[PDB]
Amino acid sequence: MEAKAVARTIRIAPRKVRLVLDLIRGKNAAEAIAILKLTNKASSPVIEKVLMSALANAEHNYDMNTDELVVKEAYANEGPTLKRFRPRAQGRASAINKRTSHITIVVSDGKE
Amino acid sequence: MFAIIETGGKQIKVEEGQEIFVEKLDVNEGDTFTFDKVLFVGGDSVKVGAPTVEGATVTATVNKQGRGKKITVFTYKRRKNSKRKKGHRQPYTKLTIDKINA
Amino acid sequence: PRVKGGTVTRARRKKTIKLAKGYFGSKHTLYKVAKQQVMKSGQYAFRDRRQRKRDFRKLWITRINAAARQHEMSYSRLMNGLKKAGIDINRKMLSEIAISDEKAFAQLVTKAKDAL
Amino acid sequence: MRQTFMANESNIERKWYVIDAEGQTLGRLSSEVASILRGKNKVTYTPHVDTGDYVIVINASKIEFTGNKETDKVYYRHSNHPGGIKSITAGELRRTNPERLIENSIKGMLPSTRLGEKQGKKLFVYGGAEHPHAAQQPENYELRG
Amino acid sequence: AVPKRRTSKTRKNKRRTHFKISVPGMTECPNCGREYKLSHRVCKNCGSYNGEEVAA
RNA sequence: CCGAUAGUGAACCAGUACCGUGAGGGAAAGGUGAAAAGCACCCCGGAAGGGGAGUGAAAUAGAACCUGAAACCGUGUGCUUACAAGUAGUCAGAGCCCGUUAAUGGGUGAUGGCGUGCCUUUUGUAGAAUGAACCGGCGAGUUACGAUUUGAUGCAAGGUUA
RNA sequence: UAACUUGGGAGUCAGAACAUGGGUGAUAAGGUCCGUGUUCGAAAGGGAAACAGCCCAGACCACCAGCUAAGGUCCCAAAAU
RNA sequence: GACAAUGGUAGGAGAGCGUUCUAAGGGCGUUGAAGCAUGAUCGUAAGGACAUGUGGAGCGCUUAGAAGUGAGAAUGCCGGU
Ligand SMILES: [Mg+2]
Ligand SMILES: [Mg+2]
Ligand SMILES: [Mg+2]
Ligand SMILES: [Mg+2]
Repeated sequence: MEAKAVARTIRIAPRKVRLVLDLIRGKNAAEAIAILKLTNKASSPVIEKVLMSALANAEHNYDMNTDELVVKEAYANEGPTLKRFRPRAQGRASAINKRTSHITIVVSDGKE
Repeated sequence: MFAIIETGGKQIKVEEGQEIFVEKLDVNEGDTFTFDKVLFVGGDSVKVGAPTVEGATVTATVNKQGRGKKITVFTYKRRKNSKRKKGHRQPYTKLTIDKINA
Repeated sequence: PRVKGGTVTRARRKKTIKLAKGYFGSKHTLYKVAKQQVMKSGQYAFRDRRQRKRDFRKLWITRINAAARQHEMSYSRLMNGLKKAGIDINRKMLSEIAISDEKAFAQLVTKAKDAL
Repeated sequence: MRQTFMANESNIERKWYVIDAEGQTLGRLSSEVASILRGKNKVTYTPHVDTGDYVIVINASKIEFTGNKETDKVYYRHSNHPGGIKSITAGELRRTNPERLIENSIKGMLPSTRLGEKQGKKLFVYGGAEHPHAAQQPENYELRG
Repeated sequence: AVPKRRTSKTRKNKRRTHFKISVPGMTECPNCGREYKLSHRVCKNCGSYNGEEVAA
C-alpha cells in the first residue's frame, strides 16, 4: 500500500544527508538497512532509525509484510538556520550557519 | 485542377473543398461572395491567360468573419528614454469553396 | 491617507514573467532580466516580420530558377518574358505550381519563351 | 503565414553522381559542385534541412591551373603552437594528397554551420580512376563547364 | 583571488557529478545470516571471518 | 489620521538587551481556535520527532500554531541533449506528446536566417567608464501666505468683505 | 504655405565627422580656429566585410503581393559564368 | 465618403487607466469575501472580467472630491536566500 515517516529539525545539513539518500533510492529495505548501517558517517545512525521506524508504523498500523517493502522516494529538505558568528581578524565577524533538516521517507509495497 | 485568384493585393491557390483566410470583405456570414478576377486554371484543360481571364467566376461561403491573435507591438531605443506599445488584431474572412470556375 | 503600494507590484511582475516561458536559467523567474529580455523580443519581432517577407521572396525566387535551369532559361529571361506576354502573377504561385505540377510550368515557359 | 511547399527528411530524394575532373579548372568546378550539394538547383529546396545530393569525383590529378598559381598559390594552416606557421606546401599538393586540395577548396564555398559541414561529407573525391561506391548505381553528369 | 561572476544553477550541479559515493562491498554472512563488507569482520554474532575466533 | 519596515524610538516586560570608561547613541519581536476542548491510548524511538487513535466544522490551525507569495532547494516525470562556437532570444519549421476561459490551439524543438545587455553620463559607449549578487518591502516637486496669468462661475460702473 | 505682434512656459551656452573657401601648424594630424552646407546628435532600415557622422532613403500598425533607389548578379549570398 | 499628416531625446500642450479613503445611490457575501495560485480570455496601452483550487470575513460598482497616490538602478536602509 503506502507508508511513510518523518524526522524534523535534525541537526544536519541537507546535502551530507542527500548523498546518503542517493545510495538508497530504489532499493529493497534489507539491503538499505545494511548500506546505511555500515558506511562510517554521521547521518547513517539517523536515517537508519527513521527507516526502521517507518517499517514499524507500517507494520503496527497498516499490517504489512516485509519482503516487498521498497523505498519509493526519499528526500531531505531545508530547515531553520541557527545563525551564529565566529570572530575573525581585524575587528570583524563572520556568520556561521548551523543548519538543520526535515527528513522524509516513504516506504511502499507497491500493491494492495 | 486548381485555379489562381486575386484578393486584397495578393493571391491564393484553391482546390475545391479547400478553406481560406483573407483580409476583410465586410460581407456577413452565408452571403456567398463571388470573385471576378482570375489568372490561371491548369490541370487538364490548362488556361493561363490575360489579366482577368473572362468567363471565370468563383463562388464560396462565408463561414466566419472573426478576428486575429493579438500580437504585441513594442519597441524602444536604448540608453534613451523612449518606448512604445500598441497591440493590433486583424479582421479576416474565412471561406471554403464550391464550384471552381463557373 | 498613506498608501501601501502593495497589491499591484507582484501582479504586474507576473504579467511580465509569464511572458518568459521557455527562457534559460534565471531569465524565466526574475523580473528584471525578463523585463529587458522581453523588450529585446518585441523589438526583434518588429524587425522579423520585415525579415520574413524578404526571406520568402528570396526562397521563391530560388526555387523558380531551379525550375527554369531545366530549359536553361535563367531567371531573368523568364520574368522579362512575362512582362512582355501581357500577363503577370505573384511569386509563390510559380513556386507552388512548379513544385506540385511540372506541366503547367512548362506551358508557362512556352507561353513566355515565344515572346523572346 | 500561408501555403507553400516545404520539404522533410521523408519527402526527399538523394542521388550519387560521377564527375570527371580531368581537363578542367578548379574554380568553375567547385562553384558548380557546391551549387549542387547546397541543395540549390532543386525545386524542393528548404534550408532548415539537407536536400544535399551526393557526388563522386574522379581523377583529380588531371585538373589544371591557368598561369602561375601552379606554384605561387600557397596554402596556409597554423598548428596552434607559436611560430608553428606552415607554408609547408604549395600548388604541388596536386602531386600529393590532391584529394585533400579539392575537398578543402569546396568546403570553403560552404559555410561553417552544422548543416554546411554535413553537406561537405556528402562529397567523395578520388584522384584515382576507380571507386568502390558503384553499389549506389551512380550516374554520370555533365557540367556546363 | 575572487570570482568575477555568479556560478549558475547548472555548473554548480554539473560540478557535482562526482561528490557521489560508492556502493560499498557487501555479502551475506556464512552462518550469521546477514550482510557485511568484504575481507572484514561481521561485528556479530560471535565474529565470523571464517567462523568464530573472537568475542567482540 | 496610521493600522506593525507606518504610527511615539517604544502596540509585546523599552529608553530594555546592547555598545562606550563617559557624556551619550540605540535595537529586532503582535495575531492558534469561538471556547484550551492544548493530542487520553497504541506503536518505533535513548530522547527529540513521527505514524496512528481521538478534541474540534477544519489540526496542510497543533503551539517556531490565521492567511503563507517570490528568491532559494528538491523529488518525479512528458519532450530533448554528447563534431560543438552560443547577450541566449525572435522568425521560419519537421518530429514526439496533449487536449482549452474550445480557438487561425497548447508543451518540447532537430536545423537554418537574423542578431554585441539595462540605466546614467556623453562629441560619441557592446564598451575594457560608472551602479546594481537575486528577490520582498520602504522610498524623491509637497503645504501655507502672497503676486501673476489661464479657464470657469456671480455681479457690473460697480464689486467685495476682514 | 507660411510670416508678424502680444501673453504664459521651458530647454540649450562642452558639439563631432564628411566636403568646401581659408588662417595657424610642417601644402602633419581622427588637429585646432572661423565661414559655407549636409547628416549624426534627437533617425532606425539597405550598401560601405564588420562600424554614430560617408552613400540611397525619413518606419502609424498588420499581409507568405508588387516596382524601384544606392550598390550588385560564380559559391558563401537572391539575382547575367 | 474623399484629401492629407502620424521617427523623435531635452521640453510644451491634450486625453486617459488603476490604488486608499470619503459622501450619496444601488448591490454582493458561510448556499464561502478579500488576498493568493493556475489558465489556451477582453481592451490600441496603462489594465480588467471569468472558470477552478486554496482561503475563513468583509468587499465591490456608477457619479464626483482629497491624496503620504505608482519604484529596476541612490558604492541606497531593512529582511531573507
Ligand atoms: Mg504584516
Ligand atoms: Mg529611468
Ligand atoms: Mg569624452
Ligand atoms: Mg531592489
